[PDB]
Amino acid sequence: MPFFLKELSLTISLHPSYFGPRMQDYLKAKLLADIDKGRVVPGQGFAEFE
Amino acid sequence: TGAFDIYLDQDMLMN
Amino acid sequence: GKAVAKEDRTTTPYMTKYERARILGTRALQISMNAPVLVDLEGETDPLQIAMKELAQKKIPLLVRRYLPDGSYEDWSVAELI
Amino acid sequence: EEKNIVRVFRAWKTAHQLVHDRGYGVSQAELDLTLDQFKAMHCGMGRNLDRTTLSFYAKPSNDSNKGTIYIEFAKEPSVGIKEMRTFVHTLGDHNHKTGILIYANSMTPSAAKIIATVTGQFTIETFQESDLIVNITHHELVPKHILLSPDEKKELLDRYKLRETQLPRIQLADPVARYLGLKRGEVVKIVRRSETSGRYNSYRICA
Amino acid sequence: LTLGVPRLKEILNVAKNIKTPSLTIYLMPWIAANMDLA
Amino acid sequence: MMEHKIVRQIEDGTFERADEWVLETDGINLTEAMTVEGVDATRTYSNSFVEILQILGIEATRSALLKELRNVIEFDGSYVNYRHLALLCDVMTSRGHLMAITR
Amino acid sequence: GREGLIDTAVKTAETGYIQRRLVKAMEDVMVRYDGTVRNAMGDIIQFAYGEDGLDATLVEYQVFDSLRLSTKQFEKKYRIDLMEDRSLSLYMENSIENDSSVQDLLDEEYTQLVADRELLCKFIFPKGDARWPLPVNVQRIIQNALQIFHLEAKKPTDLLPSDIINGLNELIAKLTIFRGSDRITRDVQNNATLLFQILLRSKFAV
DNA sequence: AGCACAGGGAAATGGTCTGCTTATCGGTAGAGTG
Repeated sequence: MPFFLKELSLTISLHPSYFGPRMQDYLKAKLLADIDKGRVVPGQGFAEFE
Repeated sequence: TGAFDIYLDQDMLMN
Repeated sequence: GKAVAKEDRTTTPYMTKYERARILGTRALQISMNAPVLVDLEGETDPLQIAMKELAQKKIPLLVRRYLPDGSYEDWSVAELI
Repeated sequence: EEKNIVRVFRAWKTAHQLVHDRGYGVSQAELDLTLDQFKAMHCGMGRNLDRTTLSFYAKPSNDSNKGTIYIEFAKEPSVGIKEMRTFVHTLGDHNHKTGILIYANSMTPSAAKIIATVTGQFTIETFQESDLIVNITHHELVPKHILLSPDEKKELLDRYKLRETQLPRIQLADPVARYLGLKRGEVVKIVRRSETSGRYNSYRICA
Repeated sequence: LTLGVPRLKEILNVAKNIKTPSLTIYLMPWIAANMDLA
Repeated sequence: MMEHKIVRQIEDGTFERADEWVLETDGINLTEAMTVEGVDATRTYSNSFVEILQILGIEATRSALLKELRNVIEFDGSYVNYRHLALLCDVMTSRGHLMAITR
Repeated sequence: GREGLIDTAVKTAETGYIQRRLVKAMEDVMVRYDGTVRNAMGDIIQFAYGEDGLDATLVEYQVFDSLRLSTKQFEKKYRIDLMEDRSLSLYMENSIENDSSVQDLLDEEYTQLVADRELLCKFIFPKGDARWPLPVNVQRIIQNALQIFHLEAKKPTDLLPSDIINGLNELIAKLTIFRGSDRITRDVQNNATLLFQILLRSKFAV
């Protein structure tokens, strides 16, 4: 039973409504269900986290 | 106006 | 791209007019989409005015990632910018 | 007759100034001569210009790494392959690293091929007499060109995080580039006046 | 619409041949101060 | 033969407007024109940029471009800031030769 | 009148094409965050926009007073000789007659002023033109100061020469366009603010 | 046997600027001769 421990990346988009102190708890749960600086997408307002 | 990128500072969002 | 240290930053310490326009527009757009407001409201209804009054108090939680021509960049807080 | 003598004197003094500018040694007596002194020192009894004595040479002043420079005025009005081979032989005989050949009317293309043929051994630069009658670097429009050493070029590039291709360019065939003997890759710092800032420093890479 | 738009067009395209080629030859200070030597 | 107004610094430090005789030609031959005895070879100027570039180099070419652009623009009495003309000249001379503003 | 109409109808198209060509050639040239002007390929077009790094909107014409003054008048307006001159203390709340260190400061000041005048008259504006667009209308700021503080021409001032020298030097040190501890950054900063420094030193001589 | 009407139909001759394609032509270079 070969199990591999690997480092992976994902790009999470977050709504401005969540931009508060609990931002990072929300991202971790979303990552588990499915942290870099948040890039605010021009013209949309979301924040991209790697 | 697009010669730079905007990011969130979470250090401030904590406080 | 390599991030420059806070002490090594060589760009201007002032907010450029383009930076000010972009910051106000981005914060106003985020407020219009129900982003929590980090300033006391006296009945303002326009998100742009709310962002302006946040800026006056340096309460906009945003950074500016200024890119140098070679690709290295400096992150400046909207609060620390003059 | 006299016109040719004065023209060659002007070109010869300009060549001396050119040598002094590149960093080679030229005695102030050589720089500050006069037409009559040139006539005495280079013309025979009949005043016929003797093109054999028009050649001279100079040593580096502050950079011993540079080799000796040799300057010769073509005896024949038009330089050919024969004279090009003769000049290369003269350069090799005395171990002159740099050599400038000044001709009067024209130079053949197959003769020019010899310059590329021996580029790895000697650096040969060709001038026409008319190109040296007047020193262009003394013109008002020409700002102050200064060759930068490799250390200073590296400093500039690193400070601006530049690549050599991203600097402003100066052509190898540029009159001032030929006057200064610029090779490809060398950067010149050009100091200029400025209506706005008073003084300005531009930097041009030879390309 | 040499001066004006035609001259600007000549400058901008780097015309190898221009309508009015000219030189401004400045004489030496002692020559330039006398009409006969000029 | 024309009489041009030149400005020169008197020995006492002030500037005076004197008169100097200048020769304005038709047709350009700059390199031979400078070599003529009696002409100030340090001031001879031509209104052709290719000629200056082949004779005097690229920095002199940029200066000549600027002078002729300003002559064209300011003849009417108007004025453009030096920055715009200088940027146009630097773009047209950046790569070592005259880049024509054309296809 | 027919010729005028024809000229209009042709010149419109001529200039339209010229402007499109001009914009297409320089559309990509932009000021970067290190002060340099570069095109989309990163090629440096200028090392400082306008050679001084200033917005053309904010500049105003200023007159260089020291340029057209004679050497005698320049000395009269700028040379201070406490050994021979005593009228300075008549204008001051504090006596500085026959003071050595103050005279040394004044001598350094005047040497710098003479160097600046030499550079102006010989290198920058040999034609003797004095009115040039510079940042900040310093004369207007001086007039504003005279009006705001009700400066009485008959009231002796509490300003010492050292105060003026130190203040002007600190101001000049605070006119930062380029930032960096390197050598060529210092050189480019000095070059960029050179003309403004000359004007400031000519305006705020002791 | 002459026209609808979709199938089968193309023909009498009536500004300067750059880069390619050709003629031109030196300057040597063989030696062919002596």
